Amino acid sequence: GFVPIHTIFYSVFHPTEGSKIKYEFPPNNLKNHGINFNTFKNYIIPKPILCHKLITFKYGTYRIVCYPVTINSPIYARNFFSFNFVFVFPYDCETSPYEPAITRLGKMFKVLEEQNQLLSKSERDPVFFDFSIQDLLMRIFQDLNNYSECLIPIDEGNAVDIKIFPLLRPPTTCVSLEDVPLSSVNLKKIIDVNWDPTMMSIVPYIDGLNSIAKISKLSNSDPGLVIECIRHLIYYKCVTLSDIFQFSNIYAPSSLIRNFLTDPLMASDCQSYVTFPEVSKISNLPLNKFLPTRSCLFDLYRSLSQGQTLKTWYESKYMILKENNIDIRRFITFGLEKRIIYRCYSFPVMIMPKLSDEEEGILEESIRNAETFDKICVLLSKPKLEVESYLNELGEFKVINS
Amino acid sequence: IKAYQAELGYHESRFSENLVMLNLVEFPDIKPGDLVELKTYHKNPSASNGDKKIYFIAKDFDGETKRRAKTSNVSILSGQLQTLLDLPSRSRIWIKLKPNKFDLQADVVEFNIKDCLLNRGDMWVLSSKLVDTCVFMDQRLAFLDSIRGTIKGIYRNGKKIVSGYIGEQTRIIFRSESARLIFLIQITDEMWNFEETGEQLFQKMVNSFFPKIFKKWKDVDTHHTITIAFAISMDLSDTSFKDLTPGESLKNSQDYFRIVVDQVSIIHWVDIMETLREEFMEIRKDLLNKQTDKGYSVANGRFSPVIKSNFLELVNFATTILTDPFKQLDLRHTTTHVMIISPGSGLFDVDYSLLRLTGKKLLSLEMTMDLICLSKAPLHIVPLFRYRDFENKLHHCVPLWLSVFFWNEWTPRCKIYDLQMMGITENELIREVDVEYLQLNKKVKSLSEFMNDYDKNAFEVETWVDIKSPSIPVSSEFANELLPIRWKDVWRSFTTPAELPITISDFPSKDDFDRNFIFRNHSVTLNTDQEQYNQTYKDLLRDMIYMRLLTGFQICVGRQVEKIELSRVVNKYLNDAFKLYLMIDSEIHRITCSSSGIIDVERYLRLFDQVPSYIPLVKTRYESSFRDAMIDPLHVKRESLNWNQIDQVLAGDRKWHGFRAKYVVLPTDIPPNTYSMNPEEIRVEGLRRLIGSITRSRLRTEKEKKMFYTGPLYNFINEQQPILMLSNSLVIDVDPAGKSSKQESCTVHYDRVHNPDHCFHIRLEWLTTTPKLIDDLVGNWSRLCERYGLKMIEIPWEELCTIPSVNPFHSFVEIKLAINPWEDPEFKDRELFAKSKFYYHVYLLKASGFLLDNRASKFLQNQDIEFDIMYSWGKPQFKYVQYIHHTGAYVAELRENGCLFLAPNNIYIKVILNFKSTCLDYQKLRSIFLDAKEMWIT
Amino acid sequence: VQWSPHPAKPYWIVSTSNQKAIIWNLAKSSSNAIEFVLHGHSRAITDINFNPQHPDVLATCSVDTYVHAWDMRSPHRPFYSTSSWRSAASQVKWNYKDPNVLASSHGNDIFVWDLRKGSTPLCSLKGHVSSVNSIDFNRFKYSE
Repeated sequence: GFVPIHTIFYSVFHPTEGSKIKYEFPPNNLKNHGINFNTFKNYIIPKPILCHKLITFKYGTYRIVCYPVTINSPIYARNFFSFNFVFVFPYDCETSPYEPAITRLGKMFKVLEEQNQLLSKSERDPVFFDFSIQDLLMRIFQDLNNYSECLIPIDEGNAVDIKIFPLLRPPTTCVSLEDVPLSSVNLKKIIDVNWDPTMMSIVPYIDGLNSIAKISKLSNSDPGLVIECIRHLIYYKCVTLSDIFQFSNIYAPSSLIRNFLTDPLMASDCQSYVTFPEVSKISNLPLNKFLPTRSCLFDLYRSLSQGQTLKTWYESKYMILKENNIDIRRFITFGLEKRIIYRCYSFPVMIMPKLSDEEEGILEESIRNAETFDKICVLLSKPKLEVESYLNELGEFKVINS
Repeated sequence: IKAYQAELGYHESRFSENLVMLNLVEFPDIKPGDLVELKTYHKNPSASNGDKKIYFIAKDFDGETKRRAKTSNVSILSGQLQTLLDLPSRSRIWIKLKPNKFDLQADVVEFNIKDCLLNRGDMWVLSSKLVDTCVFMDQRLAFLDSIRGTIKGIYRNGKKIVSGYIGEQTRIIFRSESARLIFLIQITDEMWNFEETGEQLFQKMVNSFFPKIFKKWKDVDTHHTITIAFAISMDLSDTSFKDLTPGESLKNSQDYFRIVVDQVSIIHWVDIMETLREEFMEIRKDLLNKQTDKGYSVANGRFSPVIKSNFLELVNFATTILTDPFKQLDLRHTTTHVMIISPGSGLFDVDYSLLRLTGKKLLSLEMTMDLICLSKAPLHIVPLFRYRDFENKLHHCVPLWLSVFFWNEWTPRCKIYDLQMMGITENELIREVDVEYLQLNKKVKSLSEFMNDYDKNAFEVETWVDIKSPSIPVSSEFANELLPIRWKDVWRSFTTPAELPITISDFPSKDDFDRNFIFRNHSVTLNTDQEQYNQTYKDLLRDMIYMRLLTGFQICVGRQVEKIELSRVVNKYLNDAFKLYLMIDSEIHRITCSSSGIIDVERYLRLFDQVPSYIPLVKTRYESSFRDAMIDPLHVKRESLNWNQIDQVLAGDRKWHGFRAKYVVLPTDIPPNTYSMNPEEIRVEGLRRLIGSITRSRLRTEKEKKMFYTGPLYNFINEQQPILMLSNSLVIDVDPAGKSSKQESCTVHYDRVHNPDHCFHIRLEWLTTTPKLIDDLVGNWSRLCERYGLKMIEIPWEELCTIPSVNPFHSFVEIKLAINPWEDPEFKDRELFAKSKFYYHVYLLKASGFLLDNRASKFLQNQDIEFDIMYSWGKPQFKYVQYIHHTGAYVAELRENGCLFLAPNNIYIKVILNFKSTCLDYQKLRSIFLDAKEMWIT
Repeated sequence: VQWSPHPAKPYWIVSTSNQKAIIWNLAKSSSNAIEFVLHGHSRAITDINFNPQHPDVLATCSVDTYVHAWDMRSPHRPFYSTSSWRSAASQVKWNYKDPNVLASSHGNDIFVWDLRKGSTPLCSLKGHVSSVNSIDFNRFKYSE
């Protein structure tokens, strides 16, 4: 997860012999590994333009992270005081979780040196003017290499409190109204007092089959804040988006359909998932007026095809689901959750009551943006047939089931 | 209007006092006293010097200026304006005349005030002197030749300009860089909560906020007094925070207050940061380690969350110190600004009645609660308050008086603590509720009909402003509406806070004025005793307006006041028509004048019982244990002043007092040049000289301008032996040079009798005088005392035992001496305790350098005579025996049970800790009492 | 990580997972082997030790300056809490003889806690110059 520190050393600019290493843990670690401080001493203590900046550079097989600090005051010799708490890491890692810690350590020591002249007086030599460093470096090194955390008191009111956090990918901006959210965790037990009220309103409506517009209307929420809350929950890797379930939808098998075969516990979960708890009434309705075996579930997963809607697929195979007591919505949801099937979205590209002005405006904007049938149906709060009738009144259109 | 080309010339201040002077002979078309634009331009924007529009007033030359200057058309005084112009001599400029002034009135003229006290009435008088006067940027103005001021911003039509014109409708804003600032750190469970970047929020507070704000204070060279106090709500229940309902406050809680830094100047910022860091590191041991009566300590207690914290209690704790307008005067600082540092995001669960009381209190006093949040800005409108009504109904509201700032590509603006910290183990937050089981309709008999019915329904479905829901946003005009009406005419708030604006452009409507208002009328007239002095109706009227501005009234000018006056000319400054309108949240005052001299004042007067009593636990700077507070923070308030008696005493007395300050002069070292003119003889000579200087400062009419001893007091009373006055009455003139245009009269009481071991008392009783004149008079008296080897120092008027019940932030400690003379048999005597009951305590105070204050005390007496004793300022209402340090930095007080009080003199402001350790040491107190017994025997 | 010395529970493993301690049940399958989780300290648990006399008692120390003593019969809240309030803990160890005395090292200082005396330490060993890393009791002497 987090890279261990290779060598921590505290470099200060002496007014007589220039930049030098004061303390270094492990002792003589840089010279044993062929790292010569005089080669990059002009980067550790650079000009004040480069100071107070997150400096990270590569030296051979090692990456050297530092935050140079320069304080200008007439109390010090040569009218300035410069130091650097320098961290050495290997090159083949990610030093991104450690960079804010080193930056905040440098800023806190800048504050302490500007306040009470801690590091300058810690040298016990009156040539810099007109608590142990080595113990602090040992504690920082071993606490960050053994616990990824530290609480090291350096004074009667000052302590080094560093916690290394992982870096997460930012959420996408592709979330829209027609996407349904799937909560991968039980969100009711995660709710403490620090949650956002909007997110707290969203939580009792993420049931895996409600659209973001439907959740916004149910919770009396603006869709933009719901979009941002779903993005924040995506940022913590707990909600994955999906599609609105309709029988007018077209589902096709994906390339991962063999993972229904090459997995010891996927098919058993399918058996425990897709079946009604009792003999449901849907398993008694005609088409017009033990648990199911894993081979049956696989044969039902194969029989989906492109250009064939779920109504036609379900009316071609309805005795199988009636006899095996299979919920088709749960079947499709499990197929989408295991990424063994995908939905072919419908695109109404161009070459009944009187529709409103704003309704026809947003319909025209959706048509001119080549939006799907799901987004138009969500925006107009209408089924597919009314949208199709209004589009046929407006012009001639073709549907792509991609 | 043609443009008039002209040359340039400079002159010294010894020839003229104006800024820009023209020639009326050379410009006959320009009348004197008219707003005249000045610009060096050739109808082109020549870099930066080509666009220099500077306003001034057309004024003619003088006799010496006309005799000397010949080749210079414009004579401009050298200094700041010459540096701003950046032009050499005899440079070609142009002159344009604007005959209209009301269209060129600047919207905002800023004014920065340093190192001095300026009241709101003094700001009103200064703006009255700034009517029809042109100013430019960074101009060092003056007021009574002692109050400087830098104009750091001029605004007009939403644009910043270098120079502007100040008119009647110019909303001039006075800001102070010498101000009292209060920081309330809201210590909760979220102070140690990590942000998404990886920093605890108190680390942000002590490493990015306070050092940067101190650097910004030093860069502007502000001279503030900071006051930092912790603010803790402790949850005493074992219930989890996930079970708390949104809107309901905590039923079982304990509230703490740890004052870290008292009223301390910001030049000691190193000590301030050290004390803040030490107390924040020690606060966990102080609070979470409770003491059990079984002889050991149990690690118990929990900090409340930010949402359920005691936020309104913190705001009322802040507003405790402004309840009394007639408190002690900070003569070097002006504004009282409160900053609340919180680790939340502007969401607080509050009580409804306490929210109403907090709003009504904050609308009646001069504070701006600037909340700063160390977390990121959330998805809702801030600040957000959630409360439950009487029917358990959740509501959301945004208070007008709270302003939220945030201290700092996609940024995570929603806080999920259990997923950021990974507090829930992966096997125990697995999803339990899944997709539903496709329930039927009980109207469907076919599978195709079920599919059709599923596809048909697949797409179906005045102190606060009430937000309908936090999840829906507000309009732009609504978000523009969120600002307080009493502060409607205003980084800059943090560094240079602003006083209460002199004017308000708001008023109640016609239906609201007749709904919940009652009418009281005054009729106040000049008295013949005060017209012997230079006192007409005008200066008495503006003294009354000075008192109203001191209490917190703002002079209403605008549209609603004009539209409500005509339903029977509005004024802002000071002819015979002086129709002003002054309004606070409690009462509205309409004041009109005439040529007869009668001032008509109409008072339109407009919850505290439906809030439970709340006595928190307060730890001051010098205490070691949490003790019960002496004041209710919720139930103390700004009382409606008895304005009838105020107008009666300004025209010319139980439960009424004005501005007041007690002054103590003390014996100190004698300068070596004084010895070339007994030390007791020269000190009593200096005291007599000070008394003569006070009696030579007596305010005179225009008609006329055409005992020492040693020992206890009762021994001297019975030695020279019904009401015996121990002080004299005198009404002095504060300003003899006539800097101000009004009467500055103050009442002086001085002690008739004096001891070298007894403190000498000077009293100053003033109502409407300018405090800077009082301050320089006190400085002159202090210089006169220091020339003769004394030291005049400023001291609280109220007793030391009363300070916690007035000012909760002040330091105050309980002193329990280790060696009790009445209990320990090592020092016990009936005759000694009969002759002197507090002999050992008096000797302990005297050995540490504490002079005695209350000479008329009945706890150190031997006999009683002269039944009634009274000072000239009233009866001595003293409960204990007060003691003053010889340096005057600290105040002591001796009770009847031998326990001491001890508190510093923060108004004037190592030895305090030395005396606290001496009182709490067996060896030192035993040695002092042994020395006392040795002196008693020998 | 620490094996439970109870002979009747040879399937228990206590391991630190940042701020929470995870008790593993090896009789359970490898997919779900976690039995219960101790939700105590806010920062990372530093060391864990079992009482040798009573193997159902566990003491945890952490970076957030807290030492919590747990009972495996009721593994929901600790029955004993104490703190040093200044320095992060490094180890916690039990006394082999006296079954209610435990010591913790917090930086340069070593504090010995009595389980019946609350958060007040029995003694504070303060003879070390640098930071104390490890602490250990004597199995034979009561007070070494």
